[PDB]
Amino acid sequence: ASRHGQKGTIGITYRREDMPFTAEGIVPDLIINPHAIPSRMTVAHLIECLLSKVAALSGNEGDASPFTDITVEGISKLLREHGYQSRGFEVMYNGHTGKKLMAQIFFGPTYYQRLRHMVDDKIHARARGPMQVLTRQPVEGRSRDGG
Amino acid sequence: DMGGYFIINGSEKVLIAQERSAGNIVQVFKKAAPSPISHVAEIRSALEK
Amino acid sequence: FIKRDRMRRNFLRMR
Amino acid sequence: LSHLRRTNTPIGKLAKPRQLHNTHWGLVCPAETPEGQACGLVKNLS
Amino acid sequence: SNTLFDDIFQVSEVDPGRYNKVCRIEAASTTQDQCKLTLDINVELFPVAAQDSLTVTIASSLTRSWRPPQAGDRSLADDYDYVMYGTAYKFEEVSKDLIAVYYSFGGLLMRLEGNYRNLNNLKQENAYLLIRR
Amino acid sequence: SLHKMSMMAHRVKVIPYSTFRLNLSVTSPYNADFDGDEMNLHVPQSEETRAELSQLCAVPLQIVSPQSNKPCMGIVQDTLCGIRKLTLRDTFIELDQVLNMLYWVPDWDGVIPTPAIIKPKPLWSGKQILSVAIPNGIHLQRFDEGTTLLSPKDNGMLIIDGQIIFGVVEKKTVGSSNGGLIHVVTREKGPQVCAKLFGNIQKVVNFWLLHNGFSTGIGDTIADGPTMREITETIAEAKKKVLDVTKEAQANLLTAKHGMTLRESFEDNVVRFLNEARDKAGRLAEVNLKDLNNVKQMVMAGSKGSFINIAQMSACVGQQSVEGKRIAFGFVDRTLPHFSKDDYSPESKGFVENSYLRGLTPQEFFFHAMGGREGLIDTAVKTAETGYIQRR
Amino acid sequence: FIVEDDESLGHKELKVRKGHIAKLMATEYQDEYTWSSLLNEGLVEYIDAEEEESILIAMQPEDLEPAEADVDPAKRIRVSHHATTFTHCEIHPSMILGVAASIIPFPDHNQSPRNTYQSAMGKQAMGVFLTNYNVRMDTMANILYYPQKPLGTTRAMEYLKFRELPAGQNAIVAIACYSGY
Amino acid sequence: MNAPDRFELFLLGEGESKLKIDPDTKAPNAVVITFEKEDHTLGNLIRAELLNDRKVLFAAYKVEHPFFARFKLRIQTTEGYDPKDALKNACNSIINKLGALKTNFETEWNLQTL
Amino acid sequence: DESAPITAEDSWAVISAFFREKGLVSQQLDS
Amino acid sequence: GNLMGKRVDFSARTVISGDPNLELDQVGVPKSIAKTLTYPEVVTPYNIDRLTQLVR
Amino acid sequence: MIVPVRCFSCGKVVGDKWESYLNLLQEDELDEGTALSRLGLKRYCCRRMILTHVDLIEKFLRYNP
Amino acid sequence: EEGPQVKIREASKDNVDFILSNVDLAMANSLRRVMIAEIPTLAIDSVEVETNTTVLADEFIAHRLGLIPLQSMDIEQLEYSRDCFCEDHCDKCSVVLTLQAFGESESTTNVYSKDLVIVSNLMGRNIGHPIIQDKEGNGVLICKLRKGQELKLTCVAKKGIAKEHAKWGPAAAIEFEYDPWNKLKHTDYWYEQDSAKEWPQSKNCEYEDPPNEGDPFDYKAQADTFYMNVESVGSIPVDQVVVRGIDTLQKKVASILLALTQMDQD
Ligand SMILES: [Mg+2]
Ligand SMILES: [Zn+2]
Ligand SMILES: [Zn+2]
Repeated sequence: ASRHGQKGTIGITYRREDMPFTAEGIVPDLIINPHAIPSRMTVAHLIECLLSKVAALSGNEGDASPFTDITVEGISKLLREHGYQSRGFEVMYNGHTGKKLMAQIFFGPTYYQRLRHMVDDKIHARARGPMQVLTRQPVEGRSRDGG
Repeated sequence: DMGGYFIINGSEKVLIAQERSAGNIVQVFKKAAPSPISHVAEIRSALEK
Repeated sequence: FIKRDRMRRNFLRMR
Repeated sequence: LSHLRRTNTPIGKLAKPRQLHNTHWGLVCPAETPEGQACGLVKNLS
Repeated sequence: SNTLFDDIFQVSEVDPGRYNKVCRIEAASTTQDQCKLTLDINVELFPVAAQDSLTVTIASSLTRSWRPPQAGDRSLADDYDYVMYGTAYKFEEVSKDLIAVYYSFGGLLMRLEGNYRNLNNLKQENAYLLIRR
Repeated sequence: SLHKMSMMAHRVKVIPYSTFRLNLSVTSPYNADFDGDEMNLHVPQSEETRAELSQLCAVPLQIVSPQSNKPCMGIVQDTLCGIRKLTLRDTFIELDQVLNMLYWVPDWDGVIPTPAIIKPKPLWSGKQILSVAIPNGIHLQRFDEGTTLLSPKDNGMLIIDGQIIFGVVEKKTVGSSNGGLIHVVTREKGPQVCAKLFGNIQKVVNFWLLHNGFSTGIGDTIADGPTMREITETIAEAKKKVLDVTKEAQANLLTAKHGMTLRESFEDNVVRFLNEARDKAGRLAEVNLKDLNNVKQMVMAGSKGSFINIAQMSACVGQQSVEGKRIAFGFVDRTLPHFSKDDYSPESKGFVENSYLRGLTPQEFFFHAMGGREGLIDTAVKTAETGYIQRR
Repeated sequence: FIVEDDESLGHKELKVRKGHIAKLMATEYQDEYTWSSLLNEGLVEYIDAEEEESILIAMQPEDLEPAEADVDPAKRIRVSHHATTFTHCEIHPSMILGVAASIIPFPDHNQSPRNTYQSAMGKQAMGVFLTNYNVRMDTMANILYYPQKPLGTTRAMEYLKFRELPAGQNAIVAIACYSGY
Repeated sequence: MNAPDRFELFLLGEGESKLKIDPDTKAPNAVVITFEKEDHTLGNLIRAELLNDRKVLFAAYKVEHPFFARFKLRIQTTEGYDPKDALKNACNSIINKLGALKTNFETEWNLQTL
Repeated sequence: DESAPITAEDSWAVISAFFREKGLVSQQLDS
Repeated sequence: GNLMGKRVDFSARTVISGDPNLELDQVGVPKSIAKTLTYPEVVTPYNIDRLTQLVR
Repeated sequence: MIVPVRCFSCGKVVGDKWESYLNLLQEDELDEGTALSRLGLKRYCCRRMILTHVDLIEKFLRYNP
Repeated sequence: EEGPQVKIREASKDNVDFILSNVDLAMANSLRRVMIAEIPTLAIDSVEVETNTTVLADEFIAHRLGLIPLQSMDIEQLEYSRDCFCEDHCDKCSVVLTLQAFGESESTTNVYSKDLVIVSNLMGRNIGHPIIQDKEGNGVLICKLRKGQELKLTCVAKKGIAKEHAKWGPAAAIEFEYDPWNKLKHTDYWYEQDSAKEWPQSKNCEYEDPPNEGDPFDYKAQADTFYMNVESVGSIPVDQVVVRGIDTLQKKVASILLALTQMDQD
């Protein structure tokens, strides 16, 4: 999850050459769906990215503090000063073909946290096993090899 | 490590702040629509220390 | 735009 | 840190002592609260 | 096998509107006063400016899996600058004599108001639109 | 499990990696997200209970729900977003890819469709090659706003013998709609046929969209400068319209409505202007936003997003409310110590002047948070209550 | 902060001045003038909700002190300082926030419940919880291999020591539609 | 834990041949070749060169599911032409093009002094 | 200049002095 | 809790992931889960040949 | 923990470049931006790798055993 | 000269900037892919730990050891363990390296890739040497020690590819661009006011003629001329990443023909 209630599991893992790329050679560590933005209204998520990109380019620890006079249009002017489409977007090339993507993707870093729920810790299956003494029905829980 | 917690038989324990209405305080409240009493003035008197 | 830390530098140079 | 700065409003029910009051300004966190049973009942200090 | 309609038109209006690569044309026949036309053209390939003179042909030839034209030279009715392939989807009786036909070149629509191409135009899927000049 | 649909019969497909993989168009009746969501699987042990599952509760059967006499599954998200983009007059495909798009449809006849454009360069329209997944004998007609038989805005929908004639494909066509391309395919072809159409549509669309690509940035929340001037002005004129009503009611002139206090009536008018404002200022941003605006695109397709989402993100968040009334005086005659007493202003009772882009002020922050909280309480209460309601 | 009419000079400015700011920055650079130094100097006071009822508070000091005798369209729409009755001044509005919400970047740019959600996930996170992790024999622990400080931080995070014991890595994120996975 | 062996991505299994040629039932003089332990690295490249052949009536390829490195390549050619031969020729055409690209890079690299 | 009015950025040098003294567990400890 | 509802054998539960390459009515079962859950097939002339190879 | 060998995104070796990045900042008195640039960390993927890294190892070494 | 021509712009021991003209996009990309994923390198694959007193976990260090670049110039002389006839590994299929460090200084003692020593016999081939690129000549900093903090371990370096673990990545980011002036209409540039003003110009814009407004859309136009920039990690010299990239991609297409011929034996 990002720091904006924008959680998620992995869907697939792709290697560098399967992944889309900026002409610059930069490949994403994560690919998040655009769909999870309008309904949620996590504008601060996008602003974090634009600022985080600026910060990495210029060697700064980007101030994302709450009530400030920092503007999206201010940060955009800075990102153009570095040489990237002011709004974050970058023309990317599809990994399988090399052919340019008709759409420009809003690329850049976002601080993401790994959450304490692993799939190999959750995954459970049973086909007969331990039964309770009184009720004589399957026991409860992954640990107890429950039903 | 900031402390502010205990070590009880090994495990780190936190004392969670408990809410409460303050004592020695006079408050007037309108009674319910069917009630034979119109309003009540309540005071929760106790010895501070 | 970013957070100002060069005050080990700014405060040592001014005082 | 968050856990050492934690509050508990013991009730019991669904009502008024859940909503973020005006007086909660600067004393309690307007965003930090869990969902469900403890929504607005488990407050966090500013 | 042969042609079903042949007439030359004058482009009164060209319209993009939200569409960057295609425009809905509005032309009138030079020969017949009764004849009118509306058509969507990929302007990226065949650009059209206002007051343009164009020949408009509707042929039934020149199931069938499309072969790439790698075959050096072929007998195409290729004596035209822009050629399309669509389907007849409506036959409107607008008035006595006056009839409109509706065509869909994979979404690119066409309306030809006329009176005489009765024995020519059909509810035929097979309909090629050919345009020169 | 509050549905017949919450439990369905599926075909096993043993795969690697520790997750249950499910088709995305069945996301909807389960109510499943991949936000860390988990699901149960049960294995029948009789050649009789296998027959029960296969012959009564299979996904293809459940496609058309008796709950609403409509279908409970349709094309969603990536596929919905991509299907609008594919089915356009502008959208044309070069052979190289047309051939790959055809190969991806498994029930392809092996017959290359005749290109819509032949002479300049052989180009195919989206509509034409999407119609490859739409099976013969599917006849659909639909009229929207100003739909003519020579559709002007690519309005409505016309499909003949399972081929598209005109109209962009979106939620109203390819989604879980009452007269759906889905609702028709099931009744007219079979639940088994329809179950295949789901995949075939997705296989093509998702492939085209993999290459066409799609994204969202802060640029899509950026409203054009003069439109922002107009918005600022719409809020400003609505602010003065409130003052006029506030000073009017302070000189006792303001005549009270029938069966309402002078206050009840004053507030109604105030909460009305402050909403009219947010609604109009919002409407300005929506109309200013280009067709290329990725947020507008998802809304247009109906994949995610609504007008209010655009409105609150680009133009104005609006009036916050707790228990129907704009934030009341929790303190003696004021909402926060930061204000003077007996202050009835938009600013004091909880109106948020800013967008999520410009960002909220501290007063705006707290007031929004107050109203926001009421929402999570209500939600938590509403689930409990409905819980019991369903069971009794 | 305490705000009084005090100096005949102009209006009703704050008790605390740049001198005390330097005086504190002096003790800061040493790592004499503490917090108790501001408190006993009567430049700063402690106020409960009961006392808050009998005061008026200025949000920012500057933005809420002189008077009117151009504007950036990009900036937010702020109110006014028309009050001359100001008794106190808020140190910083961001102090209304607790530990969890203080880690959120630009929370004034998010729909309020979304902020309340990240207030709970910040707990289901990973990283270094203490540096003595190799000495502690705890029931369960997860330490992230290579943690990175965040690229976008809040002024408040400097005090929460996050920059020293972080909760994640800065990932190169593409917001795109790819395979549909 | 349920994760495959990283090497399976390129290493042929028990009885897994690099190619499996099957005729396309659906169309005349057409074939479907299943390339095991391969990806777009080779697939897109072969398809592109197959498309250059005038005698090739159809050429496409798909990676049915990303969990498994394999692709199906469909080739339909003009009568009296084995699609096998179209692919046989389209391959040589890639090697010969690459052999030229090697030599012309080696030429340009020897020319450099930094 | 010595007794010059404070800026918005000046707030932080005051906040920095509070946590220097009080810490983030002020309440628990003091009680 | 014990009669209208029950914990049951031949049941599995894991995290769900979205897949575009699965057919509508399919369910991607992880190998581990498929190797745990079973089915009582009766040895009949039809399956005898195949079943001995599964047993094998 | 300790300067990662190679940038996650592209695999450029950033592991050796640590000690020199600390010298460029301390001794040469350069800014964090020019330091990374002088070291040859061109694209931002690698820039974040060093710029945003926390060398906790030094704090763990402090404990006696 | 014959067919696809290469025009080198800049060259170094680390970066090769060139213009690939008279090629098919799919080819330029498939080379791009191969360059990363399928060129064989040598990297540590087995770490047997004898003793560890570090503040660092055994596997943590083990991971890092893989990531360390090792000489691969003559990688063709070394067999892939898998195909070798030995029980586990031998000199023909592997390079054995030993790391032994201790906090003899009161100050922090550093452990670097220079501290590794080849214990196997190299048979004369330039293989298995840890790559050092820095001024001070220490290489990659593995970890830091205290006083009694000791580290003794053995490493088995093996032939491998990025499709197995990116530790056998002979290449870093590869730059790739074509048609800087979007004449082919491959991208529909997102904008607020002016398409061209908002989107920055590329370096490669100098090396291509702009279209001039009055010219119509070239639909006959096909994508050739690709501005690329390879970056060697160090394992194999930059030139050889482009050359072996070509050779590996060839070997592949060839292997299809080889197997197609074996099919024509039945
Ligand atoms: Mg959930
Ligand atoms: Zn990098
Ligand atoms: Zn060996």
